Amino acid sequence: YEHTAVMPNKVGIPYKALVERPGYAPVHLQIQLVNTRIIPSTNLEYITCKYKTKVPSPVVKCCGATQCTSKPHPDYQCQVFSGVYPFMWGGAYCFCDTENTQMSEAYVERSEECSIDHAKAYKVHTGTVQAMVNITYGSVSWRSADVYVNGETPAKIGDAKLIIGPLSSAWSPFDNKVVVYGHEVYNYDFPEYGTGKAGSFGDLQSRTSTSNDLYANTNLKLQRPQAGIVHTPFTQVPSGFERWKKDKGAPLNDVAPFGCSIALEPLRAENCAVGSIPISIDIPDAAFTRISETPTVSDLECKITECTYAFDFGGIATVAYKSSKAGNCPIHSPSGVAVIKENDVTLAESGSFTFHFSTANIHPAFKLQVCTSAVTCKGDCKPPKDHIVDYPAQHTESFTSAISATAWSWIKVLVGGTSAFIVLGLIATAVVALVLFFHRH
Amino acid sequence: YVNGETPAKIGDAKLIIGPLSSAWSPFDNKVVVYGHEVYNYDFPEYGTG
Amino acid sequence: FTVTGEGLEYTWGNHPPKRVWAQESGEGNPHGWPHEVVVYYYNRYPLTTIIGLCTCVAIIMVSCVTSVWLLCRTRNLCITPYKLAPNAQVPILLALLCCIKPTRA
Repeated sequence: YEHTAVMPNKVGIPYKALVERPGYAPVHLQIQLVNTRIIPSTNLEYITCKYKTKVPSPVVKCCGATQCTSKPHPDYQCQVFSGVYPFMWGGAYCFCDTENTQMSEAYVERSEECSIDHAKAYKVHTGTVQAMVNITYGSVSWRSADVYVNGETPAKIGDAKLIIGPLSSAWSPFDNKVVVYGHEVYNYDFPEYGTGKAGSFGDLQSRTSTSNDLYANTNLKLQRPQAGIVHTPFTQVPSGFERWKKDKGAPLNDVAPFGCSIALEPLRAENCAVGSIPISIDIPDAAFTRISETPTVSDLECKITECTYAFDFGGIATVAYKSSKAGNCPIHSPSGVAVIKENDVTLAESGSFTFHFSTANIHPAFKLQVCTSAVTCKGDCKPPKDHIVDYPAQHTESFTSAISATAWSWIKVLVGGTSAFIVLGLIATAVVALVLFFHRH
Repeated sequence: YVNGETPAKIGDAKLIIGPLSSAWSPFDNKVVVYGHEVYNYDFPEYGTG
Repeated sequence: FTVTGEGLEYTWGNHPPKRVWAQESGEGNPHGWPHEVVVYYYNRYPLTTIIGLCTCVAIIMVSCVTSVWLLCRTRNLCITPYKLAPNAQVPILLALLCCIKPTRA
């Protein structure tokens, strides 16, 4: 048998339903989610890290000139200094006074730390959504396996067959371009591998962590070695990646709405709460017993003992019944006024049973069906003492969940009396018109 | 690279090829690649057949 | 930090995150006098019950000045076919019941 419905996109809140095969006893059904992961499709563009500029040994011609060509290196620099006359240990290095030449070339490359901490640049696209469901039905225990949230694919669990419907919202916390540095994820824009302004984010752009070609502009410039000392000095702007790690705001796993915890190894967005998920479950035909082998109850009267507003199961009710035989049959409230803590009861011949429920109304007007027989329950509820709890609400608050009986009496008085005060006015002009018409003849 | 940002050095010049005026692509959302020819085909999506 | 019924989470230092939700306690009492009813709904809704309070007195003011533009017009048609000719005997139903001005002469 196939049962279709719509479940909401909440994780810890179970969905309870009562399937009704004709000619057979009803079977309780319980679907619960564990995970909900949105997995966008990403492709790496470039990584970035702190640079490390190496300087080769300069050549010191004693008297002459040595020019350099152009080398295929990122941010390569050449500048020839004339007339240096350097000193080393053990006397002066050169002889030809006031006519000398120093090479002093410099070159920018990736640091050794770039294999460990590096920000990875991605663009995302819409990909797969998958979840993890928990299923029980009848007398079968809990079974769980991860499904795919597309209408087309079925995933069997136990002996059933579940088709989790598509999500009704295409919302995703990720932007078009993201930066994944270390543990956290940032919503950011890139200089698109061509540009980089030497001090913000893209002063070193490498397409792969082991790539050979490298882009780097760090405003490298060489300076004159002074006072006859053999060294190659240079001034350049500091690293933009080192600056970005100071001046970055909050990561996406602290800003994302709906409580989406962001994971990393497939770059997921776990456990969001938006929209609703349709369902369809193929219950096996061997789980349905014949209706004649079940108790038939009658003369049900339900009185709600104590009720309250609270997020947990704060309502207690008792049902007095009378049954033909002793057995088990599930209970379920089809309305949204209350949810039921219990799933089934053990019956006898003309006894009683009690159950726990949670609601948001002052006056609950729900009904529940036990042993394919229904009974209505009414009552009153009290405000709870607790101000803040640490668990989500089991129920769903509606638009008219706050209006009491006394507040609706003032709604009807303020509407009924003032509308009828115009009806008295409108019937007054239709009477004196009739009186003045009868004065005409 | 055809985007208005990345520059390329062709000899001693520097060319920045701008973005295309149309975002038209011949491929559909789902394609099938058999041999050396592509097809604009839909999918049974791994659960159906 | 203001916590609503949707929830709020906070991380302090290197501690794991903690989530808290706000219940619907309130301060007032809905089953009582009209000053007690409004106070309870003002704390629960501080954004909707100040509009519906102004709307309900806007409709009442409109409906009151609509009716007295029609009750006084009707009473102005009681007097104009009787006060013109004072010799006509005014019936006893129109003196007090149907319209307010009583008999004389």
